[PDB]
Amino acid sequence: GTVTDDYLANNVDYASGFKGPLPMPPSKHIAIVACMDARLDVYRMLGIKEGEAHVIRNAGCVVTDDVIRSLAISQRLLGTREIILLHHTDCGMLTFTDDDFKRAIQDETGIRPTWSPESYPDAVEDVRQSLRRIEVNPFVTKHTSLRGFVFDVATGKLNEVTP
Amino acid sequence: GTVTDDYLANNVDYASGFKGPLPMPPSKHIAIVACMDARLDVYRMLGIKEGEAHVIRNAGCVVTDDVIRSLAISQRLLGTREIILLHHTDCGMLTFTDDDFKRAIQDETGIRPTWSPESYPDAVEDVRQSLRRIEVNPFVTKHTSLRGFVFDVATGKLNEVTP
Ligand SMILES: [Cl-]
Ligand SMILES: [Zn+2]
Repeated sequence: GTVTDDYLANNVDYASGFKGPLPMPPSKHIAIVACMDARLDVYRMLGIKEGEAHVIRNAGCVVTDDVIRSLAISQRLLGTREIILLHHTDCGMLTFTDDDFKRAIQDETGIRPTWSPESYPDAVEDVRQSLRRIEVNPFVTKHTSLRGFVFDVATGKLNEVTP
Repeated sequence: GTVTDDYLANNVDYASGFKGPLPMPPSKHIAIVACMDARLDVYRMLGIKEGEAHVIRNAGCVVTDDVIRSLAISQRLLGTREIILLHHTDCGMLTFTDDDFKRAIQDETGIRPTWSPESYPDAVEDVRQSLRRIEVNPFVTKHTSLRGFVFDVATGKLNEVTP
């Protein structure tokens, strides 16, 4: 069997004790943007319960156009008004560079991706940068709170970053 | 205070129980592509433990270039070889079409987004189209298992989708 079979079996247990359905709009009107990193259980990290929060995740917790899209939909159609950005210490994007990453891919495949791999060398700096990307975007404006943090993978603590 | 404030207070208790750091690569070598939807606790849904899985989430669980980027990074740099794709019953991605959404935005802001909103009419059929995007993408080739599921917000059950 595979891990997917394993996780599917776990879903049976989850299903048996499931309470639902809940309304679609986030009850706590908040959106989290975070990293796909395996060590971030975003829900337990923030004490989130089902139905409270949108959670968006990608490699590097990068504010791409997909995140902008997802946030726009979140705010305009589902009434979220707060945004938490999560980066973290020891994160994957610190270990590599775009130019090297695309070069390796072109070696194997013969082509370079059209998209940017969006690596960055410093978590704290990039939270600031990430905050600036949301601030300057004309479609994500319905928030009354926008704050960014670095999750410490060694201690579990969230440390705020000043824009 | 704000919801963000309450969530930070939750993190204090989280960090109290925290055990780390864990190694960066996912210990189960699997990536989950899921939805930001507030009713999906992806970790609990699949019995996921910290350090085991990459979890990617956006609006509508769409395989955008950002998801391909994140999968490519996940596979090439951090060794994942299984992919689980999730959609969900009762999509808010049904309630709107792209063109309508974009028009509303342009009416409000004067500006039309460059990005596709990526709405779809049917979750099940779009799981099939999602699976197809990954399979024919040249940058996400390393997986040995690629499977898609619709998550029922009323029962908590995953229903696999076949191509
Ligand atoms: Cl999550
Ligand atoms: Zn990371």
